[PDB]
Amino acid sequence: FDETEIEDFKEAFTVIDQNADGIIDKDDLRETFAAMGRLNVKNEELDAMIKEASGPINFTVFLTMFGEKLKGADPEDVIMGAFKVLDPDGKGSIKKSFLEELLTTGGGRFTPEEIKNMWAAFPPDVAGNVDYKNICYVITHGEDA
Amino acid sequence: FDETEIEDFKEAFTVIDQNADGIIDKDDLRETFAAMGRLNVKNEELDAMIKEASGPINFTVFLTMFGEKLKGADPEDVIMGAFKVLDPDGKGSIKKSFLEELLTTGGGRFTPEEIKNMWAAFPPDVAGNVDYKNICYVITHGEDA
Amino acid sequence: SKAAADDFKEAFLLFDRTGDAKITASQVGDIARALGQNPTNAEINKILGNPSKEEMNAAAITFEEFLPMLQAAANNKDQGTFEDFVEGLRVFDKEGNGTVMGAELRHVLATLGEKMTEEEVEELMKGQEDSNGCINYEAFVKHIMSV
Repeated sequence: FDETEIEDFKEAFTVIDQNADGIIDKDDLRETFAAMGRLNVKNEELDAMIKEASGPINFTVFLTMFGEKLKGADPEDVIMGAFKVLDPDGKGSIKKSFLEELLTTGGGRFTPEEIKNMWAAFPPDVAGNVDYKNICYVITHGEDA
Repeated sequence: FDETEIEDFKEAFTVIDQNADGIIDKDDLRETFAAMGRLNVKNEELDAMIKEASGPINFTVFLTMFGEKLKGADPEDVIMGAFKVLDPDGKGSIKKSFLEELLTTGGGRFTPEEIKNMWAAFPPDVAGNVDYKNICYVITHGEDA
Repeated sequence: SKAAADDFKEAFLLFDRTGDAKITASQVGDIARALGQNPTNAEINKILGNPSKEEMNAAAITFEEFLPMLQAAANNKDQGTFEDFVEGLRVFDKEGNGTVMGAELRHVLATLGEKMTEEEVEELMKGQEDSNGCINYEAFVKHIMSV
């Protein structure tokens, strides 16, 4: 965890903790979702978020919960560092079959089935290994941009 | 020591001296660490901080201890002054090999091995000598931002 | 002689990167220049070889060899006459005003005789040549003899 990433989680903690007392309760979760447009947010969704913690969601409990789910989270500059080492001549997005062979043949984390899931929402270019950069974006901030 | 840097150390001395009597004892160290989230701060860490002084930690003993550890501490504006003289055309971060050659070939403090340690937590850009500015930040205030 | 100038020994401690009080034979040319002596690089080369000293293989030094080599180079400082430096450049460009066109002095200083790198040539013209492309060598040779 770099310090600017921890400051981003402190700002997200303050936007969900609308009572500003330092502990995100279930009313803060529901009022942050209602301010984003969720008028139908069920109480069972709020209870499942609180069921991931053993205590009240203060800043260090929110940081430890996000730490334990993001144990391989990598910032965009280090993902582009590794993709610039995979394309060491610069500019070009690397081939689809080169990333499939190098993921498998180096590591067990790069096994195929997982490579079909990589191509599956990370579209073609991304999946193929040709573009580059959009995948670093969606690994640090999810969903389609 | 510029006067605003001495006022920053006076404010840090007042935040660690929670009894407000002018001398930081071991109870102040432990209660400042517990207010930052350190519930497991051992007494041997507090004793090693007090073992760096010959007397009680008043404001002038804290300033002389920090002076003797920071005998080459440079503010961010003077580090950016020197990096603007290394990049005299402005804007561009300077090359990796140019900073390695100019550190070595001018001074003994710029010898290589030390240059590998500079690249080692000061990442690539920083290490390489291309970016600039993030290294001035972390030299005045440590750890990843 | 001492006049025993002990600051030559203190400057040898600023050029020795290992702190063992020895200076390699490849640094001796530039350190004679930093002590106030301008021997040409062929002269520094000859003297070395003259004494069956090879600058091609690893070298170390001792102060006891560097001191007499600086004292053998110190007699040759009578060759530094500024009349001939300004008259050299006065024969290098027409008309009665001391101006070399930029690229004439840069290509002559890099390729004629003892090769100076174009990085060092740009560092010696920086400030004395403005955007007209004309180097005034009356002030240029004055500032080169100020160091």
